[PDB]
This record gives sequence, C-alpha cells and structure tokens, in this order.
Amino acid sequence: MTTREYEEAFLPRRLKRIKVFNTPPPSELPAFFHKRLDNAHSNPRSILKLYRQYMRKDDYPAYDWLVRCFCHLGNVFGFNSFWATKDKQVIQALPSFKFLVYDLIERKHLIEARQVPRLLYAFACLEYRSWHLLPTLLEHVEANLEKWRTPTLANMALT
Amino acid sequence: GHKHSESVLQQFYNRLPVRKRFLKAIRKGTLIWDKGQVKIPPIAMQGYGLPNKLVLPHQKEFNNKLPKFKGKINQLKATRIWFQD
Amino acid sequence: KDVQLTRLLAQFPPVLEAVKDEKKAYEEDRHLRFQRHARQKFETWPPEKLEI
Amino acid sequence: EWSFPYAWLATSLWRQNIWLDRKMLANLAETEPASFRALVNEGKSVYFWNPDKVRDIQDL
Amino acid sequence: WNRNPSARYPKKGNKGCRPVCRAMRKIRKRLRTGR
Amino acid sequence: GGSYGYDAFFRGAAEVLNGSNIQLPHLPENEEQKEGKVYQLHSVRFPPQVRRLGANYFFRRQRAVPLTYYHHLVEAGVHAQTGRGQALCFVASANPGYLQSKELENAVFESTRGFACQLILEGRGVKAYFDPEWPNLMVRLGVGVKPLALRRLAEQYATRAKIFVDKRGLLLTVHGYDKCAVGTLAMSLFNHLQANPYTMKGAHVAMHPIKKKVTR
Amino acid sequence: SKEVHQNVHATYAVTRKPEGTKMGQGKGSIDRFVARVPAGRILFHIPQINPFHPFPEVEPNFAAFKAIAPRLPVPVVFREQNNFFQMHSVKDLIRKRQAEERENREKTARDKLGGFHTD
Amino acid sequence: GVLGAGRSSAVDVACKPWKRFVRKEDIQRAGYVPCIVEKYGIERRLAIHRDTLEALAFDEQHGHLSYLFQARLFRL
Amino acid sequence: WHRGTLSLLCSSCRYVVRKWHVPILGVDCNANPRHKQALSVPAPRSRGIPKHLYPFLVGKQYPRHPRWRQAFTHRSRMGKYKPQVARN
Amino acid sequence: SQSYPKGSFHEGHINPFADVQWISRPFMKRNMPRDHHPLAKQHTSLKAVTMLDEESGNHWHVLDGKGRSVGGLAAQVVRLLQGKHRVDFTPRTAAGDSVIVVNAIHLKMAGHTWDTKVYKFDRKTHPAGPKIITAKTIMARNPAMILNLAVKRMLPPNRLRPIMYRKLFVYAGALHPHWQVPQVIVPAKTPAEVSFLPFSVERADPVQAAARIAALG
Amino acid sequence: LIALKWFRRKRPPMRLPKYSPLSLSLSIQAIRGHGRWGSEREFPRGWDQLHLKDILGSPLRSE
Amino acid sequence: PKYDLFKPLDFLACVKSVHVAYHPGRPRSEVCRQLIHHMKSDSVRKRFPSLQASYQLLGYNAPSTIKIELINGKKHEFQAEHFSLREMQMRFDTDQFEAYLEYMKSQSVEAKP
RNA sequence: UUUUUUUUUUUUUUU
RNA sequence: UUUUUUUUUUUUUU
RNA sequence: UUUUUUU
RNA sequence: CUAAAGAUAGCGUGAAAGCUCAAAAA
RNA sequence: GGACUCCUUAACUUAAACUGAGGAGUCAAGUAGGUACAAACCGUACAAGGAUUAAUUAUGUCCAA
Repeated sequence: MTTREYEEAFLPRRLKRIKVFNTPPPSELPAFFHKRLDNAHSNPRSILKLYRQYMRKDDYPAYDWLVRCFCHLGNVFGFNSFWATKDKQVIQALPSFKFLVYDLIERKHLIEARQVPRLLYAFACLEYRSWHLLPTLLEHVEANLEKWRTPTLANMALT
Repeated sequence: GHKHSESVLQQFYNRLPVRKRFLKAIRKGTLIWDKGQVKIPPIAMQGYGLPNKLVLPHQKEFNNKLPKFKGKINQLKATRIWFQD
Repeated sequence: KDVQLTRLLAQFPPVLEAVKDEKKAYEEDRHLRFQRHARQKFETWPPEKLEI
Repeated sequence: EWSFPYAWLATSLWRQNIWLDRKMLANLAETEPASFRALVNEGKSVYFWNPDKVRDIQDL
Repeated sequence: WNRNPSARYPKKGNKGCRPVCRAMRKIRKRLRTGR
Repeated sequence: GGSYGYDAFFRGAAEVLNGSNIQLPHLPENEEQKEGKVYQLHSVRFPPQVRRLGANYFFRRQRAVPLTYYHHLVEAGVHAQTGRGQALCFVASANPGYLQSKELENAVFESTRGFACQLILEGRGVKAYFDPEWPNLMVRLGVGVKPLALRRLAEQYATRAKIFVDKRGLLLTVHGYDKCAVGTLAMSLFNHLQANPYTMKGAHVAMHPIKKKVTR
Repeated sequence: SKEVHQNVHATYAVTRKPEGTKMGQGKGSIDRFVARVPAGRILFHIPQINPFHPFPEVEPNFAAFKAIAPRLPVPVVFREQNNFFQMHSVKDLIRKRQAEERENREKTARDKLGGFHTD
Repeated sequence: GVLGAGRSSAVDVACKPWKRFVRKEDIQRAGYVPCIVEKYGIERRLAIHRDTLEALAFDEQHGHLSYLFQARLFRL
Repeated sequence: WHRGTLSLLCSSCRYVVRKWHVPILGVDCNANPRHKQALSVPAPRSRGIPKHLYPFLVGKQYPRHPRWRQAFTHRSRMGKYKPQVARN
Repeated sequence: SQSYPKGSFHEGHINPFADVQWISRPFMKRNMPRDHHPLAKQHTSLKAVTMLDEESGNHWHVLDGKGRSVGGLAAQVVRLLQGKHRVDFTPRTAAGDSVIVVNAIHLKMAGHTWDTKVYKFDRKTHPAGPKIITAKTIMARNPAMILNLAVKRMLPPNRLRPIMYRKLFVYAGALHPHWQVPQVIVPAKTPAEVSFLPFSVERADPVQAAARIAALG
Repeated sequence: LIALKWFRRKRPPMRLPKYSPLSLSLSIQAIRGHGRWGSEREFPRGWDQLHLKDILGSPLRSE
Repeated sequence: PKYDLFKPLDFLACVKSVHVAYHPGRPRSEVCRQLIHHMKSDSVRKRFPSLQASYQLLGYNAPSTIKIELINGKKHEFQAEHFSLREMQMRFDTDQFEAYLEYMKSQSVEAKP
C-alpha cells in the first residue's frame, strides 16, 4: 500500500482536493433553517452559530425566524435554570447579539400581536431592556387589552 | 577538545548553552531539550493513552480512544510508569 | 472612579466604631527577639548544654 | 509610511491596469512624495471595499 | 553504532530525501520491512 | 517536538499495552456512575467567621460552576440555640465538593480555637524539664548526655505558637493559630528529638510509633 | 494442568563465517536455525474459553504472556477471542430492568401527590 | 428463552453512492468503507461508514474479525 | 533504591516529586522504607527520526524515474537500420 | 560553598503535566525589585517619546521597557538602529537614530530561561576554555547587559556593528543622566473633571437613623 | 511617531463564549424539568415549561 | 513518609452525656435516627466506653430535641428539625476543643482504658 | 486541544 | 504557600 | 485574527 | 436498627492474640 | 571491463564508502540558484554576446536577509 503523504509529496502544495460526496444545496433558506432550529434548545452556542450562518447567507432573514431564534436564546436563561447573571451580561456584550437585535429593530414594524408575550418573557429572562421595541410592544398590549386571557394578563403584569 | 572525532549526538549536546548541572542531566536522560527549553520527559502510564504528538499519524485514531488521565501525580494510580523514548 | 467614589464617601462620615476580624495571636510574647545570623558560641571546652 | 504595505500596494496597482516598474516606483517614492501619495490613495480606494450592508451598534 | 561519518546525516527540507552518499535511508526501510 | 522515538517508530510503543490485570495495588474503579444522574443545589450554613475570606475567594476564584455566598447578619443556664436570632453565612453550590474545602474550616478555626499537636517521650532517663521561666526549653536525652537548648525555635515562632510540658516532662504539647507554623515547629522539634530504633530513647509523634529492631 | 500449543517452528537455516577464514572462500557453515515470523503471525495460544460470561467487569489474564514478552525480540500484543455476542449479553437486560424500575418509581411518585389526573 | 433458536440476527444500515472518478483511497480517507454488490443483479457500488461497520465487524473488546460478521443478512 | 522505573508495591504508595538538584519523581512508602524508589538512573536516550521524512519512510516506495528507453527504441528511429525496414 | 545553588523551582509547585512546569524568576520572592513606600509624588510612564531635529539631524527615541520581552524589544531596537524604517536607507552607512532604554530590570523571560541560561566569552589560546557566566550574576551586577548582548548578536556581523552599538543606551533605573532629552516618566497630573454624577444619593428619615444609631451603640 | 507602531496596545473582541461540560450538562437538565427548585414533572413548579408554552402560544381568545 | 498531625474530632468526642427525644414519622426526622444509630454503634462503644446515651419516642406530635452535655460541664440543646449533624458540631466545637486541649495537655492521647 | 520544526549556523520563543 | 530545604518536611489542590 | 465540548 | 461477611486478599507473633480489606448498610 | 542515488536481489556480522547482477536519472563532459561549509540530491523556457525590465519554483514570509 501507499500513504497519502507519499502521494502528496509529488504534487503542487496548493492543488485543490477532489470532493467525495456531493448533494443538491438547500433551495429555500427559511424552510431549511426552520427544521434546523428544532434540534437546538439548550446550547446557546448552537443558536448563535445558526444565526451567524443565516446572517452570512442572507442579508434580510425571515422576521419570524429571527423572533423564534431570539425567543429560543432567551428561553435557555430561565428563572429555574442554574445560569448566572454574569453569563447573561457576557452574552449581551457579544457583537452577534447586537446584530440580531439591530435586525429586529430595523423591521420592528412587522411585529405581530401574538409575538409580544414571548418577546416580553425573553426580555424578563435575559434581564435586557431596550427603548427601541418596548414602546411598540406596549402599544399592542394596550390595544389588545380586551382580548388577552387571564394567565397571559397575569404573566405580563409580573414581567 | 583532545578527541579528534565525536558523535553527532554528543556534539549536539556540546552546543547547548546551559549549566553543567543541567548538561549532566540531559546526557543522562532525566531531562530533554525541545524548543530551546529543558523539561521533564513525557510520562508513559500503564493502560492509559500516550500523547497524540508522539504517535504516528495512523496511530492517532486508535490512541485517542484509549483512557486519559486528568489528575495530579499524587492522584495518579498507575501500576507502572516510565519515560517515553 | 477613585475620585468619584472618594467624593461620594466624603458625604457620609463615620459615626459608629469599626469592627475588626484579624488573626488571634499570643500577644504576651511580643517582647521576644529572634536572631537568625547568630553564630554558635564556644566559651569553654566541656559543654554543659547543647545549643541547636 | 501611509499604512499601506507593498504586498497590498502591488495588487492594488495591478488590479487597476497600472503597469509601472519597480525602478520608476522607487524613484518616485524618493523624488516625488506627492505623486507617491496620490498613487497610494488611488490604490487604497480599490483595496478597501465596504459590504452591501452596514450596521451601527453604538447606541445598542 | 552508526553515528560518526557524514553518510548518515538526515536530509533537511529541500534535498529530495536522497543526498549524496547515504545509507540510513535504505537501512531504516529495510529494518521496517524486515531485519 | 518533532522527532519520533525508536520505541514509537519501530516498536510502536507496545509496552503500555503489555500489562497484566493481576497483582494490582487497588481494585478497579466501578463503572457505576453512568448516564442518569440528577444534580441538585446544595446549601450549607457556616459560622460568621468565613466572612474574613472576602470576595477574592468566593467570586474572583474561577470554578466550573457558580459559587454563591451570602451573609445573614443579625444584631445582638442552658445554651438553647435555634435557627433564628443569630448570624451566619449561606454557601450554596451545585457541586458538593466545593462545600467541603479545608480553607473554609480553617478560616473559622484559626480565629476561633486554632490547632495543636503532641509529642510523646520515651526511654530510661529521658526527661523534659523547664528552665526558670519561658522562653527557655531544655530536654535531657538520656542519662549522662548533656541537655538540648530549644530556645531558638521558641524565639523563631514567638507569638505564633507555644510549647507546653506536663509536670512529669514526658509530653511536649504545641498550640498555635497557624497550621503551617504549628506543623513546621512540631517537625522541627521531632527532627532532633527523634528516637533510636535500637535503644528506644527519644521522642515520637503520637499515633506513629517506631518499630524495634534487634541485632542478628 | 493447563495445555499450550506452539504455532511457529524453527526450520530456516543460517550460515556464519568461521573464525579464521579470509575475505571470501565460499559460504560458511550452518550456524543456527531461525523461523521467519512475519507481522500478524501467531506464536502461542491457549484454546481455553473464559467461563465467566456474566462477569464482564474483569479483564482477561495475561501474566504468562507478560512473563515472556520482554524476552522476545519483537513487540507482542495480547488477544482473547470468544464466541460471545452482543445479542446474548446480560448487561442490556440489566440496563433495561433498571430503566423500567426507575420509570415505575417515578410514575408512582407522581401519582401519589395527585398534582395531575390519572389515566 | 434468550438462547432460543427462534431469534433473528439481521441488521439494517444505510449506504452512500460511489461517485464517478473516485478512488478507494479517497473514500477510505474520508472515513468510509467502499463496498460492492454483485450476484443475481447488476454490479452496485456503495460506501458504509467506518464507525458503523467496524462496530459490527469487531464485536469484542479483546478480539479480531468475528465469525458472525459473515453470517448475517445486511439490509443495505 | 535507585531504579530505572517506578511501580506501586505497597497498599498506600504515592507518586511524589523530590526537590533534588533536578526535578525527579519518586515513590514513597509508609509501611516499608525499603520500597522508597527514586527514578534517577534511566537508560540513555536515542536519536529520533525527523517528522518531515515520514512521507518517504513508510509504505511502498516506487522508483523515482521510470524505464522507457527499452520500450522506446526502434529501427525506424535509427538512420543505420531504417533502410532495411520493409513494409511490403 | 559545598552544594548546588538554590533554584527558582525550590519555592514553588512542580507540574510535570504541563508546558510551564515551574515558574522561574531572576531573583527570589524576597529579593524582587520593589518601590519605596513613601512616594513624594506619583509618576506616570509615557511608553515612548521621540525627538526630531532638522538642523543637527540626530533623532532620539526614549522607550520604556517595563514588562516587555527581551527578544521583542531587541528586535524592535535593531530596526531603529539600522535605520531601515526610512526611505533613504544606505547599508554602507549607519542611518539610524539614538535609542534610550530604561527599566531594563523589569524585563521578562518565558520558560525555564532564568535558571537554564548561561553566556560564554571566548579566550585566545586558553586551556580552561571559554569563560562561562550565568545569567543570574549578570542580572545581579548589570541588568542592561541582558538586552545589550541580545541586540549585539542581532546586529549584522560587519565593521559597522560597533558604530551601531555605540549609539545604544540602556539603564536599569527609571531616569537617565542625559541633559538635553525628555524623560519617558513624568509626574502625574490631575484627572479630568466629569459633567455628570454617576451616583443617586437618597437620605433616610433622621428620626429612624438616630434610632438605629442609638440601638447599634 | 508612526515608526513606533509596535508599542500600541490592542484587544480583539470575543467571538464566542466558553462553557464547561458540567455547565452545559446542567442546561439540558434544567430544560427537561429538573430545575433548582425540584421536579416539574413530579409537581408543577413556578415558571414551568408546559404552562408557559400553552399561555404564550394561545394568548388571544376566540371571537 | 507523611505524618498526619491534625485529625478531625468525632461528634461523640469529649461528650459526657447525650439525650434524644423525637416523634417517629414527623417530617425532617432523619437526624434523630442517624444520631441514635451512631450512638449505638460498635466503634463508639470501643472508643468512648464512658458515654451515657439515651433515646425517647414521643407518643404525640411535638418537635424534636437533642441535648448534649460535655465533660467540662457545658450543656447544649438543639432541634433536630432545623439542624444537621455537621452544622450542630460547629455550634459547640469551641468547648469541645477546649476540653480536648486540657485533656491533651494533662494526659497523652495514646492512653487506653 | 492547536499554531512552533532537526530552528541542530547565531539571536529569539516576543502566542 | 512558609529561607522549611546536603538523601528530611508542613499547608493548600492552584 | 485561536478552535472544540451532540440532544 | 435492617442487611451482609472469602476457609481467608493484605499486616502481625514464638505456637497465639490483635488490626485492616472484600461483602453489606448509609 | 565506472563513481553516487532509486526499485529488485546474491555475499557478509540483514554489518562496511566493500564484492558482484537486472533498468532510469545525474556527474563524468554542467554555469549560475537551493540544501550552512568540497562533483552525484531538487529545479531549470538550463551559460553566442550587451543593458538599471516583466514572470509561481525548489522554497520562504520575527532579526542577521
């Protein structure tokens, strides 16, 4: 037999390597990433890496996907979890989180009524406060005051 | 010196800008020279896996699967230990 | 930061006495002295007592 | 001097269709400082490119 | 042991692994292949 | 670095895989702690002395998991104590190991009671008397042999530890506040007070007697 | 009481130059016999089968091979192959039963408190 | 019983296609085992993961190629 | 008892390090002073093989230059033997 | 007198299972450089200062080598000395500028270099051989030499080396004896004011405060 | 002054954080309903997952 | 070798008498049982023969109680329902070590009954 | 864990 | 971690 | 201009 | 308290005694 | 009736720059470059001649450069 090194020792060092496996690429980015998000629910690094990949692949990702990713990130740092406040501060001090919140702020006008409770719960969990979206969320809350359920009203009041 | 011809290995040692004390040790084997520094030779434990930097490229896959030690020398419980050549 | 903290503290001068939690020690032996670089004396040949 | 390595400069120049030998380059560099600075500025524009989207996180 | 003469100094980078008057090259291979 | 050894090159370092599973010093570790472990947050109430440690030990020191700390301070027959009306400190963590460090107990013992040690004396004619008063320690090592002046040690360790001797002079007790100091002192003493294995005339640390020997 | 068997025999002959011969005066006399043992060839083996099936927590015995491996001029490695399959293992069954019991216990504990409905 | 003769032993694993202009070495290096299927049909080429194949092959902690390996029904 | 290796012979042995002239490992035993081992007389080290020579050490080593002169030669390629060539 | 010197590893832990098994220092713990407790005023270091002079054409560069690496510093110094940083560089001549170095005592050395390093000095036809001097001696006697030798061995092996060498100035201390040249270290200045208070003070009820003080007393 | 560029201090940003195996293991344990307070499955504890899912997934009422 | 100078003191060390009184089945009643079993152990019997230990079972719902009297006349009383074995010892460690210190000074630790 | 090798012409290991 | 240190040791696991 | 630690 | 404890794995003595480990409980 | 190296192989102490065979390159009769220091190894769009010009090669990119 022969070794790979031996073979390689007689070829240009910058010569590209052949591909062993090839498959069609994902046609629909939103649908491709929605299924991927189903597996990441405990690892913050996985969520951040998925968001970074989507941001690099597209300049204007889906607003629903961005909201879902933000809620997923917020859910990890729950009240019953063992995470510390320093872990939340260092996460807030990351550039990717700032880019995600900036992307949400850019198209804040696409916020649905049903997505306000989750955003507020994530804000409470992460101890992060903004003056860029909370004023808009309060408008929807007050507008739909006469339609929320009692448990949602209580949770919103507590948060 | 007085000797006409000397071994390359000895010559190498002869060129080391270190004290006599460390020279002797180096010669003996208690110490090694690497990256312009002197440190204790690697320790080979019985049953545990050796460092990935000492095995052959094709042996790394099998070496990585062996047990690894993540404790202190006092906490080590190896039946026999010796320096890896 | 040090300047601002000193200014903040200047507005609240001490009132009550402070409390210490230092190490306890045998204060009685404060008058003793220890000499390190002290040579061994040999006054007389026959030693009556061995001085370590 | 102007925070522009030769490594970058060469590429920048060549990409611009500029065909100037190192002899004239070096002579210019010594005799015509202004000329040299002009070239460096010309090159920098090309070399340094902004992305399709810019985000500001100063207030965030 | 084989350590004094100049026919046993390893190749360093940019030599082709077979400089003039070498024996250790063919000794190690042989050793591995069977002694 | 970048040099293969002969053993790992030729032989391939096969020696490590040539050991037997018999004549072992200790039994193999049982592989019982498998998947299925549930962690919980433990909490312990320590005395108020641990406050002397400060933040540099509870927060600055890096650890795998968080290590919280709180100080419950309360303003001031039979010692009928309860869980209320007294000060203490709460130390909670997910790893039980962090709640058993010797430093936490040392922080209390050093400032409350300290540490102590003892040395036993044996042999015919071996006596440890006292000079007029402290600091002056003399120990007689058998009959006919001159005594040993131990004032140097006491002067060295003044205010850190103290030496006491019983009436009989057969026991050398050491009392201090510093663990290290105490130990050092004790071992220093025992170094020159060590007993002979044959004649058995000297000193020894308690719970560690010396075995006797006989000539053939 | 135990039985052993050899797998390699010395049959290859080798010559040596007698002390007192010139540069070249023909082949020398036979010196000794050696066996050409390539890599992977077996030297010794004990057909004995480990009877202790329900005891996978104990490694095999290789004291006899350890006592001679330093002697050999080659690196050796211990080996022990049997007819034991995964399917026929009691470890799996023990694991299964432990899981089942855990589940049962958990269920019982949840049902006792009455915080949720039954069935 | 556990040791009964009425017990199945078949296995089911996935495979990957063998791309054109691909050598054995390439596949091997990639972390796969090349294989082919040949009787009662056309010749087919497949690749089976090393970590998946070797696990079946070497079913002993201190053993080599098992006898059982060649006595199964692979549902590729 | 200087030795070339270290082993646990007692029931309470501990692998320690002694602050000698040089950092040296050792084994200390409480129940038997004779078991005190100090690794200070190892075997001499050998000269290792550089890593960069790995590619040309292990595996089938094919000849550098191939052989083609024996399979290249022909009468038509030689002026002295070309006229003798006959196609009829 | 009758035994080997006490190394740095004698005062610390040993970790064979790591790159840096033991930390090494030029001096003992109880011997390390220190500053006098009574600071008559606080000082601040300027990192580096530069002086140009068009008329005489002699430029000066004063550096602060406090906590820096010897190798790196030497490397940097070499550049300046050689004058390669200028456009008008002539290898024939010394186109460099004068360099001043301070706080040489504060240098660092990675690895086991403080305890396993020596320096050799050649001798013309000597039977004993070259004179070997340990680095601890050099640190004890003349710290500047540590940098001096590194620079020297870094400079090209030519007749210009002496010239280039002469222009180099290294001092163990903070200040320098030079007259007409700025100091790297200067007395500290008053911090700048702030246009905002980052505190929110809110006093409590005087009656309750007095009651609490009386209770605590 | 430009000549002395080497003496300048620099600090690159933090690309991503780092966590320990136990720190990551505790996260999934908490998510599965084994937080610090107790077993959510055994007893419904505050800020549980199932209740939050329902209330935040169906906040609006039916007309 | 390595000598062990300092050794932690046992819970039942330098103790004159111990009394336990609890209600079986009461929440947080493990302390009482553990203490009882420790008291009525083999090791204890051998190391501290002159120890007076006693337990009582209450026939009515009442809080747990533990009374410990040392050799130096000191007395302490704790609630089993609000403390632990470990925590309890820290409350009276000072008097225990005072008595042990005096005993150490006065006599040798290697003595036997 | 990796970048740092026989870099074994010298300095240097500045990560 | 303590000038404890000719082949003798303590404390803390960093 | 360091990477990795499934759910 | 319940449970478990090899014809006996490592110390010890003069033939003994004594201790420790495995197992069990926690 | 040939000196070094690559593959196979006879002899020898699986020794030696030996002794002798099968088939490719180089030197012999080859320049300058790289390999630290003295033919044999890598590369060459390989030395008619002259000048201050551009290039993917062995191979390098902290300092001597």
